[PDB]
Amino acid sequence: GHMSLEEWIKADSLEKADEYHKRYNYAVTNPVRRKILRMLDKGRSEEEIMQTLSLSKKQLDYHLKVLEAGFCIERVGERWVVTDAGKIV
Amino acid sequence: GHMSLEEWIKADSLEKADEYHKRYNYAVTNPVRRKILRMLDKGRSEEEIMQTLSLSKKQLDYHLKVLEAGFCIERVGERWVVTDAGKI
Repeated sequence: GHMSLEEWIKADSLEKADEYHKRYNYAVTNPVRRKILRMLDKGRSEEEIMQTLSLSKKQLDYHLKVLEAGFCIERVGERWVVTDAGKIV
Repeated sequence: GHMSLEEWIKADSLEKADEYHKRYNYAVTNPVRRKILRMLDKGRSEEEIMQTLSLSKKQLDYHLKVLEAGFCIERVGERWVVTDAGKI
């Protein structure tokens, strides 16, 4: 009966948490992405980030997408903001 | 960093748990559905269920949709199987 539902909820939570950890870990274990995070947190422009990291618009866009999927940044208007999850040391 | 991620993950888990509870609770709080579950659990056919409960296939299929959405039955090949959650 109702207590057994907790098995379904457990399985789902384990699956989701696995996915979330994978996405976060993928985002943060890349030194270029770590520098993007530090620069965004200092309010650096996308142009300066591209110049300093030698990234094309496409390459930066890719890294931003990964950071967003890994819960490290969120957009407010036209600016990417580093989240609590994205703030490392 | 990681502690903030964990706080979010916990909150997400509780949210999706509440969603699962909503779906299950809806499924089991209908006496026609409760009888459908008891009958499936005893190996009754959909045809027997339709006859015994005076349901059209359309009505039975809708109940089965609701039970599936609420984790009370799962499909195995051609058969709807009652899960431990659906054994009341």
